[PDB]
Amino acid sequence: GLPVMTTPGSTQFLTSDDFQSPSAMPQFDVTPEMQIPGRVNNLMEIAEVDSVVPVNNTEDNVSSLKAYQIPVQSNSDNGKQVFGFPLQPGANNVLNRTLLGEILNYYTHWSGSIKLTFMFCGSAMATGKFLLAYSPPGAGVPKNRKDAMLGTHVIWDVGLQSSCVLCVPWISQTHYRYVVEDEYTAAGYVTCWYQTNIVVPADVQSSCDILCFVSACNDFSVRMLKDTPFIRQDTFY
Amino acid sequence: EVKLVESGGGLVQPGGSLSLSCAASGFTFTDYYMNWVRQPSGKALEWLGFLRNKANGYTTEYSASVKGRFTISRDNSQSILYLQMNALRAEDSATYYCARSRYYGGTYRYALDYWGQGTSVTVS
Amino acid sequence: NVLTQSPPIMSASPGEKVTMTCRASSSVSSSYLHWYQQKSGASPKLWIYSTSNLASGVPARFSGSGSGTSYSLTISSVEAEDAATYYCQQFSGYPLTFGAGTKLELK
Amino acid sequence: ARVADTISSRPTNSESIPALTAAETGHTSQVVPSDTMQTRHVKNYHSRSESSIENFLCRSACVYYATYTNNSKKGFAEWVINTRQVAQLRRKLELFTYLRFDLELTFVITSAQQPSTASSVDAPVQTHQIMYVPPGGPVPTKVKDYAWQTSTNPSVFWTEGNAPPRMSIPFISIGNAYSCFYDGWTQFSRNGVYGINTLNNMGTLYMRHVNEAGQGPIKSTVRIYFKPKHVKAWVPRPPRLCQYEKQKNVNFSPIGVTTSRTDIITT
Amino acid sequence: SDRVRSITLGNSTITTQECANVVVGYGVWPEYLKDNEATAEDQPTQPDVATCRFYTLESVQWMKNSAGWWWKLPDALSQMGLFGQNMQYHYLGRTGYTIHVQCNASKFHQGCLLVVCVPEAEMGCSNLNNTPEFSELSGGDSARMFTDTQVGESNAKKVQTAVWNAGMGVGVGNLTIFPHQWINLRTNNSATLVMPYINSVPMDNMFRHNNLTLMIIPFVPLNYSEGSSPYVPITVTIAPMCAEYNGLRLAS
Amino acid sequence: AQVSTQKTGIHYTNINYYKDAASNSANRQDFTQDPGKFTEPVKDIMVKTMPALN
Repeated sequence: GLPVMTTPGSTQFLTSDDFQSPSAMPQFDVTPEMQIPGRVNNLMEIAEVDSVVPVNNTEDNVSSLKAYQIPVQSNSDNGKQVFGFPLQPGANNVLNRTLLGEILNYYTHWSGSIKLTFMFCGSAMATGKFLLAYSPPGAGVPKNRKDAMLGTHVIWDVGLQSSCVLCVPWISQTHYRYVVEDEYTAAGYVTCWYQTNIVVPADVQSSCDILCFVSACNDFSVRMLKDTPFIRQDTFY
Repeated sequence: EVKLVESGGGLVQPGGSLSLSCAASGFTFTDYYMNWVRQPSGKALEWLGFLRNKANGYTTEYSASVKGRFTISRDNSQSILYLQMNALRAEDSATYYCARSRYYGGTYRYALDYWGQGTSVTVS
Repeated sequence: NVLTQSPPIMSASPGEKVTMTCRASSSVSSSYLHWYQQKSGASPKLWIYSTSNLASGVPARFSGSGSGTSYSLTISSVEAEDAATYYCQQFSGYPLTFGAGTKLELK
Repeated sequence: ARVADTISSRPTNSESIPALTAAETGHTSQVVPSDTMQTRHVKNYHSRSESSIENFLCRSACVYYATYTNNSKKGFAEWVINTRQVAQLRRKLELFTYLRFDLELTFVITSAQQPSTASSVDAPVQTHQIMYVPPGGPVPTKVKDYAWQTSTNPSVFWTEGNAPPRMSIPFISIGNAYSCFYDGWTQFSRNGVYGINTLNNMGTLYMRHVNEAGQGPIKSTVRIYFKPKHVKAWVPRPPRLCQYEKQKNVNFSPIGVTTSRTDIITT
Repeated sequence: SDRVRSITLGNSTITTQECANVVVGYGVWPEYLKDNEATAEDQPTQPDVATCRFYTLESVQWMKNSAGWWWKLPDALSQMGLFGQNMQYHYLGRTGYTIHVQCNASKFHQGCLLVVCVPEAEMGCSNLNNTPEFSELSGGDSARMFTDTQVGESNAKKVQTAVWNAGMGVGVGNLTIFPHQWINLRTNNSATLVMPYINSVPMDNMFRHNNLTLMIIPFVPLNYSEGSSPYVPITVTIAPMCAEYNGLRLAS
Repeated sequence: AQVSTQKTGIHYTNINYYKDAASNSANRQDFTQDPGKFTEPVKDIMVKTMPALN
């Protein structure tokens, strides 16, 4: 005969609650656990591995393996542009479908720095230097080597060590950024330029290619889980 | 230069069999996709099927209306292409071409660049 | 999937601006659309591939464009050699289909 | 669980190269942004609480819904239990290969009056029965037969107007984990059935009205909601790109990798 | 130096003068079955020298525009020596593998491979309602090839082998989450992987269930100037590790 | 009657009532990180400030 009083919120079904509930199978004996290798304890163990970025879409290579290769030739002038894309890892179509971008499209806010690994998959005698810039927003996209060298950059030489890591730092006014497209919290642009040319000996193929990976550093974090827009359904299966 | 000639056509009774041959010269035969396209008298074109190169395993890909009755194959020794016809009907009377294809970027678009002179096959 | 070309028979005086269309039923990619040319009683020939790229041996007057389900081929000036039939080809799934055909008449 | 704070740095000129590595070894670099530039000593207070496994999966989501008519023959619904008939839960579970969880099954039962013909239709409150049949037991085949007497099968009753019913089910499997993928046949002669559907046997679920045929037909609809608890996960997996087509397998149609832009330099 | 390994197993030895490090599984070395996870009721058979050796599969040719290969590991060795004889006479069995893919070229060629080892790779059929047969999924010690064009739906039972979806529906670029190495012909010549036993049951049958799949995908295609040797092969060498069997019966 | 810490930028009380273990609420407070089995799955450990291919 204890007097109670039901508050508002009674007899509702909230889809994200945490309550106890009576079991349907009393005194069930479950199957004992086993040490299966490779246990995921957190979703941010996944988004710290590399994934090849399709930087070369151009409407003809998207249905091929050509989309991952960036073309590099031997020019006749200097200061040309290799590629360039804005750094929105949840809305831009370049970083949209990698393993990093496919976890950010489940969340809403994100924060942290992003690595960018390149690998010169060319010949064994070809040599050259590249500039890998990064420009925070406020201006436009840089147009020359003289404008892009002002931001954050790193000059990469190809040798025995093939790979190189440009680490885009976290420069922002807010503590987080939106995954979806926004003018207010834009993150900047990533460009890459010829420092010198690509010299080759005789009887070597001229055009060498470049792969480009992406991952997150050890201070990446997400927030505000939502549903994903990359799936569609009309009836049952 | 690219040169494709073909022969083997003629009048064949309904229900019969027929073997067409397309000969290729001037290019390496094991690196290019080879198609078979037919065309009726003054009507639109119709694609029948192609045959892949050595880098993909020489598989064939027929159309929907000609599977089970037609067969594309090539010979291993020299540059010569085959087309085995079985169970002919009245509406199989057309002009038969033999087209080549190639990679334009690093990818494979589905165009047919170099064409054969056209052999005639009629039934009655 | 089916292509519809329109109009089928077109006349052309020398010097005029001329265009023909090729409308698909379902959406195709822009990299899998091609344009062919067949004269009177001869083998066909590749003219435009991947809807904007000129092939080998074609003059620079021909220029195609379009995206999605509507495409077009535009010639700057009509001559006496380019009076023939033009087909368009698509590929979204097997099989590869061709259009009805657009017959170009000199005037 | 906080994240790592950025220590300060100074300008260097030495033989140590943190940037130049080799990624052929299948080893991603552990480079911190305090190695390639000059940074300040900042303290991070952010946390990775929402990116854990249990906060990622323990959310309710619909899996199936079926209708059944009161005043009819063959008016009662059934459903074999499997999580491959929706597109937003199936994509989330296919991020991992092996899983192990409990459930909190929750039903939301609605109702709608059908176009009857008689006048002065007054209905009392309806009662619904959801019966769970373990794999192998006898199945009922008519709305009124005596197999609905649930001599051992667990089943809940529910009247309309109250809170939705809810029950919890422990980890009911033979092996040590729910295998989300199974590359192999089911018979030793390697014929016929291929793929995941040889492991799917978790029982069915029968629904029916309890009241009789009074004066006007009523067509109900029950939706079922899953909720995994105490989740463990093993062997992560790349996410699905192309659309699903079937329930029993992974058949698909080929599609491009991403959508396309106009050039390699256009931002 | 960090460029020479020497793997010895049983009565075979693999040496390399130019190779990368050794990627070992998900951080665990292959070991025997303990008594906490055992479920069989009887003594297991551990041959441990007649099986744990380096078997060499069939060579494949890297052409100028190739697509890829895959092997479906645990029955690629079905006809290989005494490993293929204990697989027939026994009912159960667990193994761990040591994959070693090798491919050498001069200093004037160029190219790049990706050597992954995926567990539980379900493949998709060409027709939507059907499922691929046994002969089209795995060959006896011979590679099945990918295709740079897509397979038509009109085929009844054939594996969909478009390379940019890798046959499983996922993006091909996201395959690096599995254990993997790159054979870059600029710096590398071989790739090594050590895979533990990854399954949900502590012992499984070997003839109905293929729990591993080794894929080789050429990202940057092989290119050379005219004059160099055009025939570059690829050879795979598998070696089981800590194999034991159970449940003796007749031959099948 | 357990007393826990109630995640914020204070305590609460949680008592189990049922006889099973599949009737408890969700845990939601197990934070363990070990990315070394996915980022560094190599046998010979490589130091950051050294060249990788010695």
